[PDB]
Amino acid sequence: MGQGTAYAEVMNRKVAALDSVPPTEYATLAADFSRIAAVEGSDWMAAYYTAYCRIIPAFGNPSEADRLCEEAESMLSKAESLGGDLSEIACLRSMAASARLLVNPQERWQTYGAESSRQLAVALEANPANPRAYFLQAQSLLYTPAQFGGGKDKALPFAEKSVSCYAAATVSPAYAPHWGEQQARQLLMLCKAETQELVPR
Repeated sequence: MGQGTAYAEVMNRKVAALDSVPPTEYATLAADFSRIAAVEGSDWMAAYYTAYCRIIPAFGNPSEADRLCEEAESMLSKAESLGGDLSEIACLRSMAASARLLVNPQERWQTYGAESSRQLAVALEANPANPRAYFLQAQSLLYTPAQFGGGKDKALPFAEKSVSCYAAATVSPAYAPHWGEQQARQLLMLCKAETQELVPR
């Protein structure tokens, strides 16, 4: 159709659809991102979305979540090899550990949760202002038993960080990840819990 297809143009259309389309069809789009990555003129961004697309439905697919994470994780590693943002891929990386965990979350959570936390620590280290890194930590603290020092209260400042960051940030160039923005805002409300606040009169 178009005379030429730019890398940014191709991803921009795919990302826009990716946001709107159900996570079920993510597998379909993931293949396209992989196809884009196969192209020599591709960035770590292609690898990022390839892993992302596979990882998101993984949470809803305990049947082979661990196995499907292998390709996504490898793709994340490829992005790392290219020289892409460590924090962003680390965020996906931790989710991959979490997704495979859901198969035995009451059993192996001790190990995978720790692995995810380590990966998240990497995300915070790589980008200390990363909204997604704080978001993932916020829920991690939420799901962390009190004996490990977790709790909703711990998650509160992290929820604030992610939300504050989105407000002060922009999504550029265009096909940059739009996900996590809505969730972080909701997460803070969830983190507070109750939220009766009778308001002034």
